[PDB]
Amino acid sequence: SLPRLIYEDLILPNYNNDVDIANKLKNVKFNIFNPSTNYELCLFLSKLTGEPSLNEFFRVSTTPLLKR
Amino acid sequence: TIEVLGSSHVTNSINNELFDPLISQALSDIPAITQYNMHVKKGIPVEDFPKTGLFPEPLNKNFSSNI
Amino acid sequence: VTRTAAHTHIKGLGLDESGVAKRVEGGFVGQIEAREACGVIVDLIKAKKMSGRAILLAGGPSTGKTALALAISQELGPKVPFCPLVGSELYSVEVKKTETLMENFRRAIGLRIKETKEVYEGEVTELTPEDAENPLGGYGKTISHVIVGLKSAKGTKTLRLDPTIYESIQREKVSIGDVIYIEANTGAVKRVGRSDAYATEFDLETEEYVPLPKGEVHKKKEIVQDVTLHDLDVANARPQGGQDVISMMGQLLKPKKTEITEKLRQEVNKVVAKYIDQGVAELIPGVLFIDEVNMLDIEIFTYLNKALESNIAPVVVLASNRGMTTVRGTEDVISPHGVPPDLIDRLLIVRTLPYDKDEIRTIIERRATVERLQVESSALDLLATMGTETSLRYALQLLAPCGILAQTSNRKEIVVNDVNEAKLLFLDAKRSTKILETSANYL
Amino acid sequence: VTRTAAHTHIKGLGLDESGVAKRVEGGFVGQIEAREACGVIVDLIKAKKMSGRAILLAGGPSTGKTALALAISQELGPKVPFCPLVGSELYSVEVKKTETLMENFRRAIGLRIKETKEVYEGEVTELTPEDAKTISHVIVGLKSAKGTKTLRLDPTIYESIQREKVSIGDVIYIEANTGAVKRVGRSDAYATEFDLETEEYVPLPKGEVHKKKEIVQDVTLHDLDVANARPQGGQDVISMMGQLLKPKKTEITEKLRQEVNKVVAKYIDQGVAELIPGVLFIDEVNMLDIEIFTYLNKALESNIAPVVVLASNRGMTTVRGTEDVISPHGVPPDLIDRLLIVRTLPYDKDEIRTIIERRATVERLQVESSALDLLATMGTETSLRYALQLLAPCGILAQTSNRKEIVVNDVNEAKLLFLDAKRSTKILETSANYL
Amino acid sequence: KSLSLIAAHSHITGLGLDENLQPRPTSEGMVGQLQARRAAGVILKMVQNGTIAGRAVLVAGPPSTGKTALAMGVSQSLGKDVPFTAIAGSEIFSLELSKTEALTQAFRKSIGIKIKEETELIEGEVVEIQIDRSITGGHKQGKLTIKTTDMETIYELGNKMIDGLTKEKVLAGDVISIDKASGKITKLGRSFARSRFVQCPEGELQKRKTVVHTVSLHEIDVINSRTQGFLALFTGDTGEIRSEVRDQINTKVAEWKEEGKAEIVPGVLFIDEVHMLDIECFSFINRALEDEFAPIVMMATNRGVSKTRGTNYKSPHGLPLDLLDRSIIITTKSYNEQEIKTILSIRAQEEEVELSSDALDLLTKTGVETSLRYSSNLISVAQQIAMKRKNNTVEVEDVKRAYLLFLDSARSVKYVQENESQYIDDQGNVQISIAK
Amino acid sequence: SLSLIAAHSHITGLGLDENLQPRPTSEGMVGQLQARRAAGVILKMVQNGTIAGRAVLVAGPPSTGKTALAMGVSQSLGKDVPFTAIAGSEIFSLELSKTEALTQAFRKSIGIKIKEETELIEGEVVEIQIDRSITGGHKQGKLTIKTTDMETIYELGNKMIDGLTKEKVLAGDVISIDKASGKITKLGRSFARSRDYDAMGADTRFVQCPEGELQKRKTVVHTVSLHEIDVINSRTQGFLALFTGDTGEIRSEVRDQINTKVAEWKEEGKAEIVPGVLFIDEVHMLDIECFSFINRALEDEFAPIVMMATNRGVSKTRGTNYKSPHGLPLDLLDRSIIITTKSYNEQEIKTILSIRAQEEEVELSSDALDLLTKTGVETSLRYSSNLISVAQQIAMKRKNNTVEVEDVKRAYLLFLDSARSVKYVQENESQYIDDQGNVQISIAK
Ligand SMILES: Nc1ncnc2c1ncn2[C@@H]1O[C@H](COP(=O)(O)OP(=O)(O)O)[C@@H](O)[C@H]1O
Ligand SMILES: Nc1ncnc2c1ncn2[C@@H]1O[C@H](COP(=O)(O)OP(=O)(O)O)[C@@H](O)[C@H]1O
Ligand SMILES: Nc1ncnc2c1ncn2[C@@H]1O[C@H](COP(=O)(O)OP(=O)(O)O)[C@@H](O)[C@H]1O
Ligand SMILES: Nc1ncnc2c1ncn2[C@@H]1O[C@H](COP(=O)(O)OP(=O)(O)O)[C@@H](O)[C@H]1O
Repeated sequence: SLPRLIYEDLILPNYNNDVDIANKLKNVKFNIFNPSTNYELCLFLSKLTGEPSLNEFFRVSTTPLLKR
Repeated sequence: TIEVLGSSHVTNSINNELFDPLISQALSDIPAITQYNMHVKKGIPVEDFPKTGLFPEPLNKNFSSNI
Repeated sequence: VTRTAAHTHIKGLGLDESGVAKRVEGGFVGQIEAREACGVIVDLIKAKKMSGRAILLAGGPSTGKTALALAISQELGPKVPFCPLVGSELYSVEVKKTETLMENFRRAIGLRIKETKEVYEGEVTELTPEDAENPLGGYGKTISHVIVGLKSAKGTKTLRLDPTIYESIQREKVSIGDVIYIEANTGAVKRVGRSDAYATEFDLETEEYVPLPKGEVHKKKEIVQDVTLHDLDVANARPQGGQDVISMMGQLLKPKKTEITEKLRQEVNKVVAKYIDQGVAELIPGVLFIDEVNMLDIEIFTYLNKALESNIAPVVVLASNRGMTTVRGTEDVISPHGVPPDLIDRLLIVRTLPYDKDEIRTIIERRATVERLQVESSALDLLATMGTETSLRYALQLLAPCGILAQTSNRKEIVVNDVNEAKLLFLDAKRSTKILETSANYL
Repeated sequence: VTRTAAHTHIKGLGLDESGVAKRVEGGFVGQIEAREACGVIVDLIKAKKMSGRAILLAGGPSTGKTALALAISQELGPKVPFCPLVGSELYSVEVKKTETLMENFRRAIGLRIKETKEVYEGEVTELTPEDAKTISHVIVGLKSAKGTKTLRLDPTIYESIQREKVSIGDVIYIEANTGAVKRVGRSDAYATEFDLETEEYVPLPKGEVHKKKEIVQDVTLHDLDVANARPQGGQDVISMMGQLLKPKKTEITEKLRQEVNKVVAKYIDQGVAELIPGVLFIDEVNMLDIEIFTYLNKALESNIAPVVVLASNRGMTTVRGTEDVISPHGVPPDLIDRLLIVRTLPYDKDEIRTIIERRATVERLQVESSALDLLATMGTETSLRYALQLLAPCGILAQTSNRKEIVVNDVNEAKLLFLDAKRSTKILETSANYL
Repeated sequence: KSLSLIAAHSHITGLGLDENLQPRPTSEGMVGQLQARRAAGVILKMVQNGTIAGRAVLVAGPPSTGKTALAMGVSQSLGKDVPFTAIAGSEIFSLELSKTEALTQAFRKSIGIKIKEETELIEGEVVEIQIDRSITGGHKQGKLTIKTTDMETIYELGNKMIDGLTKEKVLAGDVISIDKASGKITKLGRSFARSRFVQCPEGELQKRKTVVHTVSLHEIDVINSRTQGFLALFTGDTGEIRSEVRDQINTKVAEWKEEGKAEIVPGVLFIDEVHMLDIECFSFINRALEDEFAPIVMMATNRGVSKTRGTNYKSPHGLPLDLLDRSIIITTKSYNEQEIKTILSIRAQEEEVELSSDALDLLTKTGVETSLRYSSNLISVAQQIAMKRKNNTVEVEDVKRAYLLFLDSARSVKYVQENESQYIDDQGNVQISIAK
Repeated sequence: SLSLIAAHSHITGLGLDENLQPRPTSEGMVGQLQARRAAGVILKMVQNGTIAGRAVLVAGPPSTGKTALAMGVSQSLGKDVPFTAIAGSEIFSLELSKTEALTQAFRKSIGIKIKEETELIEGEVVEIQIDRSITGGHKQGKLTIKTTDMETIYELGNKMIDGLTKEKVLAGDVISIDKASGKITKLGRSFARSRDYDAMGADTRFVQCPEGELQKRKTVVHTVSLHEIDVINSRTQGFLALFTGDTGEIRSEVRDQINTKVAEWKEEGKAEIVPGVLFIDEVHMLDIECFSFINRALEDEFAPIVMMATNRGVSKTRGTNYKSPHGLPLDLLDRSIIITTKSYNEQEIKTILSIRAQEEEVELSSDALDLLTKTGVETSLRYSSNLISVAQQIAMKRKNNTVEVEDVKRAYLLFLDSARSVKYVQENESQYIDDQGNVQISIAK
């Protein structure tokens, strides 16, 4: 049995917490495979691995293993 | 089982995690007549079928269940 | 005919109805006081009231320590759980030794449960699914329901299933003309085999042919199950047997031991106490037997002090053959039998005594007549003198080469010359040490 | 009410604007030179220019090293990161100890990012999508108690809506910048469509549909390091059950840290973020191995290291992991040469009495004067911590006999009931069998 | 509730104390040790007040002198909804966790958060179910008649309530409980109709139920770390939870306490046989005691001036002096013969053993001679010897028979030393042969 | 970049002439003429690139400039040449052998150079019209790309249709397509279409519309070490092991095949070898097994130049029970060349302190500099270097710009060196915890 306060203040987003803001900040805006900010690293890895698309690394790094 | 009294969001999230359709479809298979229905009678091609038949094969028929 | 291995001439303690022990009864010779003490311990276990009572069997080598524990296990019967163990087995590489000790503690408390099952069974007559309106909608399966027609003896039922049950059914590879067995407690489906109402000799996949099941399709039957507490703890720690994704992927990954928390054990205790309160279950405490207890170190002993004081612990039987040795994991602690004094304070020591010439001779007689061998009297006296001179086990283990050397000369009786030949061909520890001392290059 | 735990009478270093120390200020009594040196170190940290400065503060037990470190952390403020640590925590069974040391090094360098929060919430009154089989855009109408407002939406947010099983008449939650969609529940205007229902019913928002707010985010470099180095993969926002493989800690390469450094530098160059270096505090530093002591020399020479504070209470002691290296404070001379040492003196009688009085008056206890003199006389003969720990049993014994002032009878009773280390050792020596 | 056969400390129901914290000579199964019981009562009052955090109490004395019994009495007198964690010293030397991590988990398992919440429940007796199905199955209509002993009503169901009633098959005459918001239906049993068996509910059908929850800090730490599920609380493989997820929990708990949404319930962490910890564990405890979210730690040991583990010197009680500076010590003494007799009488009363007075005097005499625990263990053996002779009470001859059959430490040491050639010594030498 | 003022950040290369003659004070290095000349010889041997597997040991007393010399070599080495700097304690892993960790450190310091030609077409999508044949086997696409200055129309193949129908663009995203190879990327969304959708979305970002020419030509030179190729060719998706370090004991067959193909690519002319330097600071705490592996691993043509630094005397080598010079076994010292550093005099200490004061933007008087030089002669050098930085803050609290003598005296009083600390411990040893754990906490007896 889990109280509603924990689930509504720590996991779900609302107006008084920054779950979604910090989630976006960690996972998109400071991701090192972002092609809008780290195009050189993506080009280097594309030459290394031979991937046809430069968005492949950003999609791979933000996908669960079973789904991949 | 994890229960939270008075919240349908918990029930929806638990049901989505326990019975996720992508992994449940991956470990199962579509019936053949159903496949013929969505391919011929509905025009859906083969390559956008959901992925199926990924469960490992048991050693015998005897090893398939605990009964 | 059968196979004999170092034991199995022992069937029990061989006591009377009042607790006194006959001298030669139950395969035992001598050791009267130890047998009577073990009978008192057996009565204490059968009383089913105490928790965490521990005794210790102390004595020299080849004195009858493990035979008494095996006799205790034979006297208690198969319905009482008995868990044999060696002290070197607690050192695992997957989990800490404390968890292994607690697992073996919980493995020695049994439980008998009268549970009930809901069963749908019969021969499959039809299998038609109904599709969904939007198969590529992302949410929801391809199908919505599956109509299943089951036919049993004097009965016919039609069932409408969700895709969840049908997924397990098609994982069982169920066709039309098979006999199935749906268990409603867990959703498990067993495919029994092809029905015998059709032709038999036109198959290529070594199937079995089953008659139609009697009774109605829907049933309720009672099954008596015998489980332990450790089975419940393991089945709850690593969940399998459900139809969800988590329990399905749990059967495919490699199993591994884990440190079971105290909270899970408390919840399992609560559920088991609720089952007992309804008059369904019944608790059967048992015996945990740790042989060669000197191999343990100080940390397992210190945890054993805590674990004996819990309110669920079984009866523990230990054995050791050290005089006054240092405890492992320490440097200066010298204690009797290699057991620290705080653990010795919680024990009840049962002493075992060495044998004589007559007891050795009749033990050799019993071991010879168990192994289907015929020994002369002079050879028997020679073997008894050999046993008193060197060792009891050396005299016991020389019976089968003597029988082979007698058989290879087309003879049934064992004579003195066979024993002399077996003395020549095979050595013992003292003569080997004598050869080792007078030798050139580290023989 | 209020919880007091061995501290929290310490509020700061008690220094004026000229840097000198008052005798009794901020919960500190005495110790002028160590407080002034820690004030100079606080100014050096606030200057925000150096990297890899290491101070060791040393002295006997119960002299105030940990109090001084906590006073530094209180003087700096909650904006500056501060990572307390014990030297025994660097030994783990998942990674090497150098990895844990570098993780604790990077956990003490922070960032400050200005963000905004934009929220649409209310009751759905219209959900009309249009395609071209790919949906182009979705018009969603939202309603609250202060009015209504219509929106255009992205197809991905439409997929997120369709995941949550949102129909007409539910109350939803939409964040504009992120795109998160949360279904609060069905509105109470549809509460009487059936007598019994699975759906929960919630009232309308009394607020407006559109809400705007400015927030400040605080992250460290280790947070971005562990966000970019997930080995199984990026998990969902909501997952009550964990993954199928357990993810462990890994030896994070230097290339990932370099990429994170250049990304953070680019974002600093645009004025979005601000760099705030912090303090890493390692208490009981004598328990470190010689290998960690060597790796500290390399890690203190980097361009990004924080200010490191160490504490120890040992004399001429062998360094751990060696055999014959006698070194002061248990620290090898290689690391000692890179340090600055601050000494900590013991206390007098009157300083002990004033400390006991302050610890009495934080815990809301009234102590008589003769009881205070007897407690101070007891504290000079056994330890300061013994007299400080005996205040709560004295208060309990005063509360038992219906009194509010601690009298010497209660002090004598508490002295009888609870023993110090010396009397326990005297009992231990003159006894037969294991006490 | 709480199944148990007979424990070694089962006869203790708590500390025997009056309202002025004075110990009775015999109360609640505790005999003697007046100063130690008074000190433990003071410690229990300190825990009950809740304003004092991170105080360490050491219980030291000779073996088999009421040390674990005192902590058992404290844990009984604490009551429910206050966390009590009891671990041994050798339980923290794990393979998948570091020692400081296991100590942190044990420290944070003993601080609780008390949350009260409200919910709406419908619990009654099902009268009749009406479900009609169309041929196409496009819609499901239905009606549910449910009652208590005071009311009677009929409901009209939606689609998903009909689906949730078909699943978990409910017939007429059942007693069920329905949660409206979550849609969970629990079958409480069958009402009193002979045609498990539970009485019919009374009062209103719709009721407000206030549930008080108590969640430890460790559970919130496990849940808030997104890399692990809540199943790690049962499987046990949390695996070195990161440090930065604990400060968020601390700040959130402080915010909830400030807003009045929650309350902090501190508990007691008990470490038995504390001398088996390493020096690194002691150095971690020295700093973990000074935290605001720290419980009251009780440690027990029986050694005296022994070698600290991980070092090469000797220290009193096996603990270093900087840890002993942070502790207040409760000392226990050896037992008199009258207290031994009273304890043995209480233990015989627990095991429903009828003893003669002469048997009790013999047990007291042999308990003074050898040990309290040996005389405690002999009672249940002598009872079975008494049932072998088919009489109820336990006489002197049964105690003498049990004393003859089962040895003690000193007699076993004598028998070993008289015949040490037959045993395996420290050099691995033995003489198995009888002759020569 | 992202950096504060480090311990030796004033050093930018070795101050040598064209004849490898060190100037007395240039490029942040003072004194040590013979060691700087020797390091210049080593630098020339690295830049030649025809000599592989050389071990150089830098030995001296502490605070002499060994890692300062290595920093100068690293700075004067230039860009795009690999310089791996590790400490001796880093090879004791839990999920890697010491041999494997040393192999991964060795192969990180030698790389290959790869150049490629890029013809990027970066712009904003206006309109994509998807047309299919009656049979459906042929797919044509009308692509209307547009930059700020101009706009043209291309015809796309069926593979472009497949690659664009995955991660679909919505007529106003910014994409760039390589003409020669066919790399497809979606940069984000234009800022001109940032106001029409009223909410962002989970996986979108706003980029500026590109200007200038639509088609651009650029060559890119890449430098790839051998360890990257080993990690990549060992698994299905290996770049996660490049960034998380979970390589886990790569086999030898892949290393042999990678060596063979690198040699044949150097033969074909596609790639050329760029060797580098491996620096092992504080080498004295390596096991004897690590020393044996280092002995055997220097005899390969794919080996860098290894530089080691030690400040030990005749100490005990770890893993054994005897003593050796520098803590290294004699067979490794046979396979080595030793550069010796010597302790400084007053003038060099004064110049180093003035350089460090200029680095930290601290103004010193003549008397303060003389007092700091005297203190650095008596005590060590790093004590005076730290005294500079704390005396700056002490003088700043006094509302003064320049550091005077009184600030240096106050910083000397407030902070102790090792000698006064040793004296103060030795005269009051009863209050500190001894080797046996004996201490006297009570102040009266
Ligand atoms: N009283 C007895 N009667 C018959 N056989 C015995 C008796 N005592 C011992 N033995 C035999 O002697 C051997 C003794 O070995 P065991 O009792 O298992 O351990 P230990 O060697 O420590 O005594 C066993 O093989 C057992 O069969
Ligand atoms: N100047 C002071 N004023 C008030 N309290 C002090 C002072 N110095 C030390 N204390 C108290 O003495 C105790 C011991 O100090 P602490 O630094 O925690 O231990 P140690 O000195 O052994 O590291 C602390 O609880 C602290 O509150
Ligand atoms: N004051 C007491 N009252 C009741 N039982 C006691 C008392 N003191 C000791 N005992 C009993 O003595 C036995 C040993 O005491 P215990 O405290 O468990 O061991 P130790 O003192 O070594 O920790 C226990 O079974 C306990 O029930
Ligand atoms: N020749 C030099 N020129 C300038 N600074 C030097 C020189 N030698 C040493 N230093 C300075 O001395 C300090 C410590 O010297 P370091 O290089 O660490 O020697 P070691 O590694 O032998 O201890 C560094 O901050 C460095 O800046």
